[PDB]
Amino acid sequence: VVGGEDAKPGQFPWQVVLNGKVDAFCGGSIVNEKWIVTAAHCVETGVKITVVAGEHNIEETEHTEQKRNVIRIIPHHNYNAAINKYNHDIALLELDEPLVLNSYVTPICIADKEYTNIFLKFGSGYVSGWGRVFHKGRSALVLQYLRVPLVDRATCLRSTKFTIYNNMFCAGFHEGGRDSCQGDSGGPHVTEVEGTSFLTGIISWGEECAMKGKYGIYTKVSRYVNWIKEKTKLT
Amino acid sequence: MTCNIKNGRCEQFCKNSADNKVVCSCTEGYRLAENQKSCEPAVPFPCGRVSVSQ
Ligand SMILES: NC(N)c1cc2c(O[C@H](c3ccccc3)c3nc(-c4ccccc4)no3)cccc2s1
Ligand SMILES: [Ca+2]
Repeated sequence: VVGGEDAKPGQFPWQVVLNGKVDAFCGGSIVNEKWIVTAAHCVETGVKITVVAGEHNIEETEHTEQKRNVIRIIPHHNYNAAINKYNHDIALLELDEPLVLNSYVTPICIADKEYTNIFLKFGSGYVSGWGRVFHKGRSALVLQYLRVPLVDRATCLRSTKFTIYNNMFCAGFHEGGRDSCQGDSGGPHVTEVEGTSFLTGIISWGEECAMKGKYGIYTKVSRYVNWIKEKTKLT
Repeated sequence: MTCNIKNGRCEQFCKNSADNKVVCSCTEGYRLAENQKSCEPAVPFPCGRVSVSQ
């Protein structure tokens, strides 16, 4: 996250980091003890991906961390990189062993299709991750976060020569400086509602980072709420 | 009183009843407080809450 702030331990206990070919290549959010929602483009075949929850400092030991293996990966059925790189950019990772829940490992809430949209329209959501902190420099030790404003759709279409689909929304500041970035992908866009945060988006892509006129593009979770709940059921 | 104004004063979710009233409700992990408006934890670690006192 460019222009973020250091998260406190326990401040975003639904956040997870993903390890694969390199550590912390992507982020995620906890749906429940057995499932993690992330971005589909983070899934490269052949790669064993390890999920780590209860993480705050990516190179120290908090003794709040829980590490798990991903036994099953379900990218959205409409997602296909060869047609569009970031349309339907959402995926579920099933963990081998359930996470044990506590103040550091807590799920993100997911409303229905309607209330997820309503909550999106509140106009402001917290974005988080261990991705790059400068446009081209270095990845983050401490979990960064940023509260991004919803950008209007017409305004967003004007910003880009690329195709923003109805499965996407845009968030960020008109005059740059502060944004999500490379490595943050798959992390949550949440909306807080009277103390309770709700998943409203997935961090997905953007043209450069924190640059003026260029907004972050997030997966519109409301359009995938029914899917997430079908696939992540517990028994 | 309807869900039109201030979400029926429902902290999380509101649905119009037929008696011209509001039934409020919560997400999973939460129960309607005796308030009939707020949503209080019904499980040890419910979703979307910071419980490490800041
Ligand atoms: N909210 C944002 N601004 C985000 C940018 C960004 C990203 O950016 C790429 C990047 C940036 C900086 C360093 C390395 C790589 C990036 N992607 C693109 C791009 C350009 C054209 C079309 C699609 C994507 N340009 O940059 C990669 C992965 C996630 C995110 S989220
Ligand atoms: Ca650590």
